[PDB]
Amino acid sequence: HHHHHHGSELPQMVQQLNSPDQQELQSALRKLSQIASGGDEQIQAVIDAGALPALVQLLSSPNEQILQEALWTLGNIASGGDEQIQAVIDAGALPALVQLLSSPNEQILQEALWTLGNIASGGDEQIQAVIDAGALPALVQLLSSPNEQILQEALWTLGNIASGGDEQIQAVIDAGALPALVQLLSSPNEQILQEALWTLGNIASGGNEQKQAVKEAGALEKLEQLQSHENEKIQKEAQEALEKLQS
Ligand SMILES: [Ca+2]
Ligand SMILES: [Ca+2]
Ligand SMILES: [Ca+2]
Ligand SMILES: [Ca+2]
Ligand SMILES: [Ca+2]
Ligand SMILES: [Ca+2]
Ligand SMILES: [Ca+2]
Ligand SMILES: [Ca+2]
Repeated sequence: HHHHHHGSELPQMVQQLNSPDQQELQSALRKLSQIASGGDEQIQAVIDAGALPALVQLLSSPNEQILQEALWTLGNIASGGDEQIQAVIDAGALPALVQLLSSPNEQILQEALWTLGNIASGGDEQIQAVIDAGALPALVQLLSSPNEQILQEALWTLGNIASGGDEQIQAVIDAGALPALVQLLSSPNEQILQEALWTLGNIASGGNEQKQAVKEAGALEKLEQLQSHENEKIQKEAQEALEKLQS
């Protein structure tokens, strides 16, 4: 598409996020999400127009049509630079995001997990905020989910968190992730095995204390077994995870 210089148009769209006309509101929210899907430059224009605090208030809305679009906007902003991610944090998104991990609406749940995952793909500061906001217990609980679509998104977000510093990995371990991940390594669903290996791999690349807890949990047995799985992608992923574990 096309270069557009957003004038005063962008702060004006932001104002309509507090309009009592939901059709104006939705229109603005749609345009913002489309903007936010561009690069870091487009994202920055949305931040600089003051969109973050208006978006965050919409995360309390009982209107799922508004909420889904606001989440999508925030997830996209969080796909930017670490400071763009921090902006989202600084605007108070995380408490609402964590409380949305309890939604019975799977579409909302997934969007919230996705957004969280994006924020957690940031630097150690951004990951720490996710941890401090109490995301881990819900995340570990979702590893027991029978909804494979939700499971994959929870595994990805955990994986991102476990891409942080050793104490951040330890945080994941202290929340109980290892037993759930080890159980997942016996799934007869190879898609799940791959997703679990990615996450477990990340954990296994922490320091000695994290590497040891990985062994205490029973992962080596499973990893060694999976070295010879029929599926050559799984073989490669179990090999990568085992190699990471042993550095
Ligand atoms: Ca109205
Ligand atoms: Ca720029
Ligand atoms: Ca509703
Ligand atoms: Ca439902
Ligand atoms: Ca990153
Ligand atoms: Ca299912
Ligand atoms: Ca400790
Ligand atoms: Ca199978």
